[PDB]
Amino acid sequence: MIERYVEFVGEHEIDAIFKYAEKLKDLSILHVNSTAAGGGVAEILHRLVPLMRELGLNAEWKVIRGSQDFFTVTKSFHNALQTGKGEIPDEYFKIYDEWQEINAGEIPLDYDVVFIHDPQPAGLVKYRKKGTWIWRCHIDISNPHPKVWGFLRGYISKYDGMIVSIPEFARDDLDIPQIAIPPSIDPLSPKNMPLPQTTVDRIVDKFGVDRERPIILQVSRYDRAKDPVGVIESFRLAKRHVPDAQLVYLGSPATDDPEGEVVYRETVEAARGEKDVHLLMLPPNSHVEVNAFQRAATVVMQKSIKEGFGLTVSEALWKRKPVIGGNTGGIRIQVINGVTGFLVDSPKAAAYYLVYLLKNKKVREEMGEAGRDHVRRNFLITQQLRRYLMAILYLTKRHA
Ligand SMILES: OC[C@@H]1O[C@H](O)[C@@H](O)[C@H](O)[C@@H]1O
Repeated sequence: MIERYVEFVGEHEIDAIFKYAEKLKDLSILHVNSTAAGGGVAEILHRLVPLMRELGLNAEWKVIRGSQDFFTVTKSFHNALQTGKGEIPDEYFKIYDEWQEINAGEIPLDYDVVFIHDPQPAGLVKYRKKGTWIWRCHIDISNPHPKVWGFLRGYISKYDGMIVSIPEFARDDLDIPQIAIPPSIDPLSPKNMPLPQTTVDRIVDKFGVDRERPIILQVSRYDRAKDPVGVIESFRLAKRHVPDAQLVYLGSPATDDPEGEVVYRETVEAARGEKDVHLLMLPPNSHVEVNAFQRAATVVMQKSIKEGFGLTVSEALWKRKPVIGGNTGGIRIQVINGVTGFLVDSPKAAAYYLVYLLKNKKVREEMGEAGRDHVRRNFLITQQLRRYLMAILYLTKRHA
Protein backbone atom coordinates (compact mmCIF):
# COMPACT_ATOMS: atom_id res chain seq x y z
CA MET A 1 0.00 0.00 0.00
CA ILE A 2 2.65 2.61 1.11
CA GLU A 3 4.53 2.43 -2.29
CA ARG A 4 1.22 3.42 -4.04
CA TYR A 5 1.56 6.99 -2.51
CA VAL A 6 4.83 7.83 -4.43
CA GLU A 7 2.54 8.84 -7.40
CA PHE A 8 1.14 11.67 -5.16
CA VAL A 9 4.05 12.71 -2.88
CA GLY A 10 7.26 11.26 -4.46
CA GLU A 11 9.94 8.74 -3.33
CA HIS A 12 11.61 11.12 -0.75
CA GLU A 13 8.57 11.22 1.65
CA ILE A 14 8.13 7.37 1.45
CA ASP A 15 11.90 6.68 2.07
CA ALA A 16 11.76 9.04 5.13
CA ILE A 17 8.68 7.11 6.49
CA PHE A 18 10.58 3.75 6.17
CA LYS A 19 13.69 5.29 7.88
CA TYR A 20 11.60 6.60 10.87
CA ALA A 21 9.59 3.31 11.03
CA GLU A 22 12.94 1.37 11.22
CA LYS A 23 13.98 3.41 14.33
CA LEU A 24 10.55 2.63 16.00
CA LYS A 25 10.39 -1.19 15.19
CA ASP A 26 10.58 -2.25 18.92
CA LEU A 27 7.94 0.20 20.41
CA SER A 28 4.27 -0.78 21.01
CA ILE A 29 1.73 2.04 20.20
CA LEU A 30 -1.88 2.32 21.48
CA HIS A 31 -4.53 4.70 20.02
CA VAL A 32 -7.61 5.30 22.28
CA ASN A 33 -10.69 7.28 21.07
CA SER A 34 -14.53 7.46 21.51
CA THR A 35 -15.81 5.71 18.28
CA ALA A 36 -14.80 3.23 15.49
CA ALA A 37 -18.32 3.73 13.99
CA GLY A 38 -17.22 6.26 11.29
CA GLY A 39 -16.22 9.83 10.24
CA GLY A 40 -13.33 12.08 11.43
CA VAL A 41 -11.04 10.42 14.05
CA ALA A 42 -12.31 6.85 13.26
CA GLU A 43 -11.93 7.46 9.48
CA ILE A 44 -8.26 8.62 9.99
CA LEU A 45 -7.35 5.73 12.39
CA HIS A 46 -9.05 3.11 10.07
CA ARG A 47 -6.39 4.02 7.39
CA LEU A 48 -3.50 5.24 9.67
CA VAL A 49 -3.22 2.27 12.13
CA PRO A 50 -3.00 -0.39 9.34
CA LEU A 51 -0.29 1.72 7.55
CA MET A 52 1.67 1.78 10.87
CA ARG A 53 1.29 -2.05 10.94
CA GLU A 54 2.46 -2.37 7.25
CA LEU A 55 5.66 -0.44 8.33
CA GLY A 56 6.26 -3.14 11.05
CA LEU A 57 4.96 -1.14 14.08
CA ASN A 58 3.01 -2.92 16.88
CA ALA A 59 0.14 -0.37 16.60
CA GLU A 60 -3.24 -1.14 18.27
CA TRP A 61 -6.49 0.89 18.48
CA LYS A 62 -9.06 0.59 21.31
CA VAL A 63 -12.41 2.48 21.62
CA ILE A 64 -13.77 3.58 25.07
CA ARG A 65 -17.40 2.74 25.98
CA GLY A 66 -19.98 4.87 27.83
CA SER A 67 -23.66 5.38 28.74
CA GLN A 68 -25.90 7.93 26.90
CA ASP A 69 -25.19 10.14 30.00
CA PHE A 70 -21.36 9.81 29.53
CA PHE A 71 -21.62 11.03 25.88
CA THR A 72 -24.05 13.79 27.08
CA VAL A 73 -21.24 14.99 29.47
CA THR A 74 -18.42 14.69 26.83
CA LYS A 75 -20.54 16.39 24.08
CA SER A 76 -21.19 19.25 26.64
CA PHE A 77 -17.38 19.46 27.39
CA HIS A 78 -16.69 19.56 23.58
CA ASN A 79 -19.19 22.46 23.04
CA ALA A 80 -17.91 24.23 26.23
CA LEU A 81 -14.23 23.98 25.10
CA GLN A 82 -15.05 25.25 21.53
CA THR A 83 -17.66 28.02 22.34
CA GLY A 84 -16.44 29.00 25.87
CA LYS A 85 -20.14 28.82 26.92
CA GLY A 86 -22.53 26.54 28.90
CA GLU A 87 -23.69 25.77 32.48
CA ILE A 88 -21.61 22.72 33.69
CA PRO A 89 -23.03 20.90 36.77
CA ASP A 90 -20.55 19.46 39.38
CA GLU A 91 -22.15 16.00 38.64
CA TYR A 92 -20.75 16.03 35.01
CA PHE A 93 -17.13 15.76 36.36
CA LYS A 94 -18.11 12.77 38.62
CA ILE A 95 -19.79 10.88 35.66
CA TYR A 96 -16.62 11.68 33.60
CA ASP A 97 -14.09 10.41 36.23
CA GLU A 98 -16.22 7.26 36.93
CA TRP A 99 -16.21 6.23 33.22
CA GLN A 100 -12.38 6.79 33.08
CA GLU A 101 -12.14 4.21 35.97
CA ILE A 102 -14.48 1.71 34.16
CA ASN A 103 -12.58 2.02 30.80
CA ALA A 104 -9.14 1.77 32.59
CA GLY A 105 -10.30 -1.66 33.95
CA GLU A 106 -11.24 -2.82 30.40
CA ILE A 107 -8.34 -1.28 28.32
CA PRO A 108 -4.74 -2.51 28.88
CA LEU A 109 -2.38 0.55 28.90
CA ASP A 110 1.07 -1.25 28.89
CA TYR A 111 2.39 0.36 25.65
CA ASP A 112 5.66 2.22 24.94
CA VAL A 113 3.45 4.98 23.40
CA VAL A 114 -0.18 5.88 24.23
CA PHE A 115 -2.08 8.34 21.97
CA ILE A 116 -5.27 9.58 23.71
CA HIS A 117 -7.61 11.25 21.15
CA ASP A 118 -9.77 14.20 22.33
CA PRO A 119 -11.29 14.92 25.80
CA GLN A 120 -13.40 11.70 26.23
CA PRO A 121 -10.46 9.45 27.39
CA ALA A 122 -8.06 12.22 28.63
CA GLY A 123 -8.62 11.03 32.26
CA LEU A 124 -7.05 7.56 31.45
CA VAL A 125 -3.59 9.18 32.18
CA LYS A 126 -4.43 8.74 35.95
CA TYR A 127 -3.93 4.95 35.26
CA ARG A 128 -0.70 5.37 33.15
CA LYS A 129 2.25 2.92 33.48
CA LYS A 130 5.84 4.01 32.45
CA GLY A 131 5.42 4.71 28.70
CA THR A 132 5.15 7.94 26.61
CA TRP A 133 1.63 9.54 26.73
CA ILE A 134 0.54 11.94 23.91
CA TRP A 135 -2.77 13.86 24.03
CA ARG A 136 -4.10 14.20 20.43
CA CYS A 137 -6.53 17.17 20.50
CA HIS A 138 -8.84 17.30 17.37
CA ILE A 139 -10.96 20.29 18.55
CA ASP A 140 -10.63 24.09 19.00
CA ILE A 141 -9.27 24.74 22.58
CA SER A 142 -8.14 28.35 21.74
CA ASN A 143 -10.76 30.05 24.01
CA PRO A 144 -12.37 27.43 26.29
CA HIS A 145 -14.87 27.45 29.20
CA PRO A 146 -12.44 28.07 32.13
CA LYS A 147 -13.96 25.37 34.47
CA VAL A 148 -14.07 22.55 31.80
CA TRP A 149 -10.56 23.53 30.57
CA GLY A 150 -9.28 23.98 34.18
CA PHE A 151 -10.46 20.37 34.88
CA LEU A 152 -9.11 18.88 31.60
CA ARG A 153 -5.71 20.70 31.94
CA GLY A 154 -5.36 18.78 35.27
CA TYR A 155 -5.06 15.57 33.14
CA ILE A 156 -3.29 17.14 30.07
CA SER A 157 -0.39 18.52 32.27
CA LYS A 158 0.50 14.82 33.09
CA TYR A 159 1.10 13.83 29.39
CA ASP A 160 4.62 13.82 27.80
CA GLY A 161 3.32 15.88 24.85
CA MET A 162 0.26 17.11 22.96
CA ILE A 163 -0.73 17.33 19.24
CA VAL A 164 -3.13 20.09 18.06
CA SER A 165 -4.31 20.42 14.40
CA ILE A 166 -3.11 24.08 14.03
CA PRO A 167 -0.64 26.23 16.03
CA GLU A 168 -3.48 28.62 17.05
CA PHE A 169 -4.82 25.85 19.42
CA ALA A 170 -1.47 25.72 21.37
CA ARG A 171 -2.06 26.79 25.03
CA ASP A 172 0.03 29.44 26.93
CA ASP A 173 -0.95 27.62 30.22
CA LEU A 174 0.77 24.25 29.33
CA ASP A 175 4.55 23.50 29.68
CA ILE A 176 4.54 20.16 27.73
CA PRO A 177 5.58 20.06 24.05
CA GLN A 178 2.65 21.23 21.84
CA ILE A 179 3.09 20.00 18.21
CA ALA A 180 0.78 21.24 15.38
CA ILE A 181 0.01 18.29 13.04
CA PRO A 182 -3.10 18.62 10.82
CA PRO A 183 -5.22 15.55 10.04
CA SER A 184 -5.16 14.22 6.45
CA ILE A 185 -7.12 12.38 3.74
CA ASP A 186 -6.10 9.02 2.24
CA PRO A 187 -6.36 9.51 -1.57
CA LEU A 188 -6.74 5.70 -1.99
CA SER A 189 -9.59 5.32 0.62
CA PRO A 190 -13.20 4.68 -0.61
CA LYS A 191 -14.04 8.32 0.43
CA ASN A 192 -11.40 9.87 -1.88
CA MET A 193 -10.65 7.27 -4.66
CA PRO A 194 -11.49 8.02 -8.33
CA LEU A 195 -15.02 6.89 -9.38
CA PRO A 196 -16.33 6.32 -12.93
CA GLN A 197 -19.08 8.82 -13.99
CA THR A 198 -21.51 5.79 -14.04
CA THR A 199 -21.06 5.31 -10.22
CA VAL A 200 -21.47 9.10 -9.56
CA ASP A 201 -24.62 9.25 -11.81
CA ARG A 202 -26.09 6.07 -10.16
CA ILE A 203 -25.82 7.49 -6.57
CA VAL A 204 -26.87 11.14 -7.31
CA ASP A 205 -29.97 9.80 -9.21
CA LYS A 206 -30.81 7.25 -6.42
CA PHE A 207 -31.25 10.25 -3.97
CA GLY A 208 -33.47 12.25 -6.41
CA VAL A 209 -30.93 15.06 -7.15
CA ASP A 210 -30.89 16.49 -10.73
CA ARG A 211 -27.40 15.68 -12.18
CA GLU A 212 -27.95 18.17 -15.09
CA ARG A 213 -28.14 21.30 -12.80
CA PRO A 214 -25.59 22.87 -10.39
CA ILE A 215 -25.26 21.21 -6.92
CA ILE A 216 -24.13 23.07 -3.74
CA LEU A 217 -23.01 20.42 -1.20
CA GLN A 218 -22.26 20.47 2.54
CA VAL A 219 -21.14 17.12 4.09
CA SER A 220 -21.65 17.45 7.90
CA ARG A 221 -23.64 16.25 10.94
CA TYR A 222 -26.93 18.08 11.74
CA ASP A 223 -24.94 19.85 14.53
CA ARG A 224 -25.22 23.57 15.52
CA ALA A 225 -21.38 23.88 15.02
CA LYS A 226 -21.83 23.04 11.25
CA ASP A 227 -24.74 25.60 11.03
CA PRO A 228 -27.09 23.64 8.70
CA VAL A 229 -29.80 26.38 9.22
CA GLY A 230 -27.22 29.03 8.09
CA VAL A 231 -26.29 26.90 5.02
CA ILE A 232 -30.02 26.78 3.99
CA GLU A 233 -30.23 30.60 4.47
CA SER A 234 -27.04 31.09 2.33
CA PHE A 235 -28.63 28.92 -0.41
CA ARG A 236 -32.04 30.73 -0.22
CA LEU A 237 -30.28 34.16 -0.69
CA ALA A 238 -28.16 32.83 -3.66
CA LYS A 239 -31.10 30.91 -5.28
CA ARG A 240 -32.64 34.29 -6.43
CA HIS A 241 -29.57 34.76 -8.75
CA VAL A 242 -28.87 31.07 -9.65
CA PRO A 243 -32.41 29.66 -9.98
CA ASP A 244 -31.16 26.29 -11.47
CA ALA A 245 -29.03 25.66 -8.30
CA GLN A 246 -29.80 22.78 -5.83
CA LEU A 247 -28.63 22.34 -2.19
CA VAL A 248 -27.63 18.88 -0.85
CA TYR A 249 -26.95 18.64 2.91
CA LEU A 250 -25.35 15.19 3.44
CA GLY A 251 -25.51 14.31 7.19
CA SER A 252 -24.64 11.15 9.25
CA PRO A 253 -24.96 10.39 13.03
CA ALA A 254 -22.00 10.12 15.53
CA THR A 255 -21.47 7.56 18.42
CA ASP A 256 -20.28 10.34 20.84
CA ASP A 257 -22.93 12.95 19.67
CA PRO A 258 -26.42 12.42 21.21
CA GLU A 259 -27.38 16.06 20.27
CA GLY A 260 -28.34 15.12 16.64
CA GLU A 261 -31.99 16.16 15.91
CA VAL A 262 -34.24 19.28 16.44
CA VAL A 263 -31.52 21.04 14.33
CA TYR A 264 -32.74 18.62 11.55
CA ARG A 265 -36.33 19.91 12.21
CA GLU A 266 -35.10 23.59 12.22
CA THR A 267 -33.21 22.71 8.95
CA VAL A 268 -36.46 21.13 7.52
CA GLU A 269 -38.30 24.37 8.60
CA ALA A 270 -35.69 26.74 7.01
CA ALA A 271 -35.99 24.39 3.93
CA ARG A 272 -39.87 24.47 3.78
CA GLY A 273 -41.01 26.04 0.44
CA GLU A 274 -37.79 25.24 -1.53
CA LYS A 275 -38.04 21.91 -3.50
CA ASP A 276 -34.34 22.11 -4.64
CA VAL A 277 -33.17 21.54 -0.99
CA HIS A 278 -32.20 17.87 -0.26
CA LEU A 279 -31.59 17.10 3.48
CA LEU A 280 -30.01 13.59 3.29
CA MET A 281 -29.14 11.38 6.33
CA LEU A 282 -26.79 8.44 5.44
CA PRO A 283 -25.35 5.63 7.62
CA PRO A 284 -21.75 6.14 8.78
CA ASN A 285 -19.38 4.24 6.38
CA SER A 286 -21.44 5.49 3.35
CA HIS A 287 -17.97 6.63 2.09
CA VAL A 288 -18.55 5.94 -1.67
CA GLU A 289 -21.93 7.83 -1.50
CA VAL A 290 -20.09 10.86 0.05
CA ASN A 291 -17.34 10.47 -2.66
CA ALA A 292 -20.04 10.49 -5.44
CA PHE A 293 -21.82 13.62 -4.06
CA GLN A 294 -18.49 15.50 -3.66
CA ARG A 295 -17.55 14.69 -7.33
CA ALA A 296 -21.11 15.68 -8.47
CA ALA A 297 -20.90 19.05 -6.60
CA THR A 298 -20.23 22.39 -8.38
CA VAL A 299 -19.40 24.22 -5.11
CA VAL A 300 -18.81 22.72 -1.63
CA MET A 301 -19.64 24.47 1.68
CA GLN A 302 -18.27 23.80 5.17
CA LYS A 303 -19.78 26.88 6.87
CA SER A 304 -18.83 25.85 10.46
CA ILE A 305 -19.12 28.23 13.49
CA LYS A 306 -16.27 26.21 15.11
CA GLU A 307 -14.07 23.52 13.50
CA GLY A 308 -10.83 21.79 14.66
CA PHE A 309 -9.97 21.03 10.98
CA GLY A 310 -12.89 19.79 8.81
CA LEU A 311 -11.77 16.78 6.75
CA THR A 312 -14.76 17.49 4.42
CA VAL A 313 -12.83 20.57 3.18
CA SER A 314 -9.66 18.69 2.00
CA GLU A 315 -11.94 15.90 0.61
CA ALA A 316 -13.67 18.52 -1.62
CA LEU A 317 -10.42 20.41 -2.56
CA TRP A 318 -8.78 17.06 -3.56
CA LYS A 319 -11.72 16.47 -6.02
CA ARG A 320 -11.03 19.97 -7.47
CA LYS A 321 -14.13 21.58 -5.83
CA PRO A 322 -13.91 25.18 -4.56
CA VAL A 323 -14.98 25.42 -0.85
CA ILE A 324 -16.88 28.19 0.95
CA GLY A 325 -15.70 27.65 4.54
CA GLY A 326 -16.47 29.11 7.98
CA ASN A 327 -13.74 31.63 8.93
CA THR A 328 -12.73 29.56 12.04
CA GLY A 329 -10.18 27.02 13.37
CA GLY A 330 -8.53 24.59 10.90
CA ILE A 331 -10.78 25.58 7.97
CA ARG A 332 -8.46 28.64 7.64
CA ILE A 333 -5.34 26.50 6.76
CA GLN A 334 -7.25 24.58 3.99
CA VAL A 335 -9.31 27.47 2.48
CA ILE A 336 -6.81 30.11 1.23
CA ASN A 337 -9.15 33.07 0.60
CA GLY A 338 -9.58 33.62 -3.20
CA VAL A 339 -7.14 30.74 -4.01
CA THR A 340 -8.67 27.37 -2.86
CA GLY A 341 -12.03 28.84 -1.73
CA PHE A 342 -13.54 31.70 0.30
CA LEU A 343 -13.71 32.20 4.11
CA VAL A 344 -17.03 33.67 5.44
CA ASP A 345 -18.30 35.13 8.79
CA SER A 346 -22.08 34.95 7.86
CA PRO A 347 -24.66 33.20 5.63
CA LYS A 348 -25.01 36.50 3.66
CA ALA A 349 -21.24 36.44 2.80
CA ALA A 350 -21.57 32.72 1.86
CA ALA A 351 -24.45 33.65 -0.52
CA TYR A 352 -22.30 36.35 -2.29
CA TYR A 353 -19.50 33.78 -2.97
CA LEU A 354 -22.02 31.03 -3.98
CA VAL A 355 -23.32 33.33 -6.78
CA TYR A 356 -19.73 34.45 -7.72
CA LEU A 357 -18.43 30.84 -8.04
CA LEU A 358 -21.57 29.64 -9.92
CA LYS A 359 -21.19 32.56 -12.44
CA ASN A 360 -17.37 32.14 -12.92
CA LYS A 361 -16.58 28.66 -14.42
CA LYS A 362 -12.87 29.31 -15.28
CA VAL A 363 -12.31 30.80 -11.73
CA ARG A 364 -14.09 27.73 -10.14
CA GLU A 365 -11.93 25.32 -12.23
CA GLU A 366 -8.66 27.20 -11.37
CA MET A 367 -9.64 27.24 -7.66
CA GLY A 368 -10.28 23.45 -7.89
CA GLU A 369 -6.76 22.80 -9.37
CA ALA A 370 -5.20 25.05 -6.63
CA GLY A 371 -7.31 23.15 -3.98
CA ARG A 372 -6.07 19.71 -5.13
CA ASP A 373 -2.40 20.89 -5.23
CA HIS A 374 -2.78 22.51 -1.72
CA VAL A 375 -4.06 19.15 -0.34
CA ARG A 376 -1.34 17.18 -2.25
CA ARG A 377 1.35 19.35 -0.56
CA ASN A 378 -0.16 19.48 3.02
CA PHE A 379 -3.11 17.15 3.87
CA LEU A 380 -2.38 13.61 2.49
CA ILE A 381 -2.08 10.64 4.88
CA THR A 382 1.70 10.08 4.16
CA GLN A 383 2.52 13.59 5.51
CA GLN A 384 0.42 12.96 8.71
CA LEU A 385 2.04 9.50 9.06
CA ARG A 386 5.61 10.90 8.58
CA ARG A 387 4.99 13.72 11.12
CA TYR A 388 3.44 11.27 13.69
CA LEU A 389 6.52 8.97 13.41
CA MET A 390 8.78 12.03 13.96
CA ALA A 391 6.70 13.18 17.02
CA ILE A 392 6.94 9.64 18.53
CA LEU A 393 10.76 9.50 17.99
CA TYR A 394 11.06 13.06 19.45
CA LEU A 395 8.83 12.50 22.55
CA THR A 396 9.96 8.88 23.37
CA LYS A 397 13.61 10.12 23.43
CA ARG A 398 12.50 13.00 25.79
CA HIS A 399 10.54 10.50 28.01
CA ALA A 400 13.56 8.09 28.26
O1 LIG B 1 -13.82 13.32 19.61
C1 LIG B 1 -14.93 13.85 18.90
C2 LIG B 1 -14.92 13.41 17.45
O2 LIG B 1 -14.58 14.61 16.70
C3 LIG B 1 -14.54 14.43 15.29
O3 LIG B 1 -14.26 15.69 14.72
C4 LIG B 1 -15.86 13.93 14.75
O4 LIG B 1 -15.76 13.69 13.35
C5 LIG B 1 -16.37 12.68 15.48
O5 LIG B 1 -17.74 12.47 15.09
C6 LIG B 1 -16.27 12.83 16.99
O6 LIG B 1 -17.31 13.68 17.44
